[PDB]
Amino acid sequence: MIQRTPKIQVYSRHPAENGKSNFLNCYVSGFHPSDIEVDLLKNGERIEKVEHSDLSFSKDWSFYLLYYTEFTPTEKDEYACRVNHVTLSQPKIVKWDRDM
Amino acid sequence: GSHSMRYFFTSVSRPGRGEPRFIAVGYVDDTQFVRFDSDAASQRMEPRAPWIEQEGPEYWDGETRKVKAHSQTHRVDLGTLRGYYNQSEAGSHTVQRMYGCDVGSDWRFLRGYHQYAYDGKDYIALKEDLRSWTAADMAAQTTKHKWEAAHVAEQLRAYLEGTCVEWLRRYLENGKETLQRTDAPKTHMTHHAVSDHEATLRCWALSFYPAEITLTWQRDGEDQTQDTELVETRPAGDGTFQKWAAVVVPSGQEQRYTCHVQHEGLPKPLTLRWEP
Amino acid sequence: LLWNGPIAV
Repeated sequence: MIQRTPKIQVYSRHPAENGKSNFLNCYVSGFHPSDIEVDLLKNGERIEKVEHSDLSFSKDWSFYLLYYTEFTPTEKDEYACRVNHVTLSQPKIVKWDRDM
Repeated sequence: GSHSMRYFFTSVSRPGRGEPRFIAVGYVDDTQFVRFDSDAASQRMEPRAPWIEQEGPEYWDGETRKVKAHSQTHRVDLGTLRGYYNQSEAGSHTVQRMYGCDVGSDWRFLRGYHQYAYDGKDYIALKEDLRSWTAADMAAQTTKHKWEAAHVAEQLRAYLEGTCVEWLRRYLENGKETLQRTDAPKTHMTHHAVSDHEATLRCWALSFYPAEITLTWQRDGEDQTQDTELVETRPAGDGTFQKWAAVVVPSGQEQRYTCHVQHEGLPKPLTLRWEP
Repeated sequence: LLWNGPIAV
């Protein structure tokens, strides 16, 4: 049994611009086993219409997934990624930084 | 440039919860073109790229047949490996398998591979010459002897050196306006002052394909991973990739720092320097 | 195109 804890990045598909439609991305990578819960949050509440890639893996056998949802960034709205896994004492929440 | 066709398979057991999950994915270079998921509705091999969607009912029926045979082999493997290591019925376990071939610039065979892992580590692998096996422990030796007795290497090698390469060439030819192009990274540098004695320089690569890239920071042409920050290459979600690397520098000294970009789509490595 | 030859461990 190896157990590896996920790395998480939260970012947009295109450079972010208020009122312009785009995609919000949560990339989880480096993990094992494969069972993992990923939600995208808007102002604290889960977004329903989220898609994910098919499970694949790297040369070290660790897994990766991309979760993504169509969104329009605005002034007031905050976006985050919540991830749960057997290696985490409780779900990790990672805020979307617009620069990054 | 050189190319690859790779298949990836994942099987996970479900204690007290019936049949194991099974996911199969195929790639040309970094482009996914087929998938199968046991949790999905079709229970067929499905297309994931436009150019493969032009193959006939023959291709799909047979790929479905063979992907179900993988699934069944993996179903038996999870029981066998539970036996070999005498693990309880209580835990979930995972098998993974990757095989594929590489070709060079001429599309001639270059290398082939077949790797198998249990529970996240190497179990058994085909060696370079495609004639013999590397087994990680005494349980995997049992497997190696069975696979020598069945001359599995020989027919696996026939596939990797023949079939794999022959279908790679065809996929390259059919999907050429999207497999045979390299997208040069779009680059820019940001400068963000943190104080009156320090600034952050961040080097960006966007919209590139394939995913293989190198971003290095140098100071007077000398390597610099002191106080670098590098993220993992990540997918945009439209078939292209992204990556950045950041360094924090004395103010007034921006111009001592260079960001170097190596990518297949570039005729030569870029240098970037912060110009105000 | 898949390999037709996978064998149990």
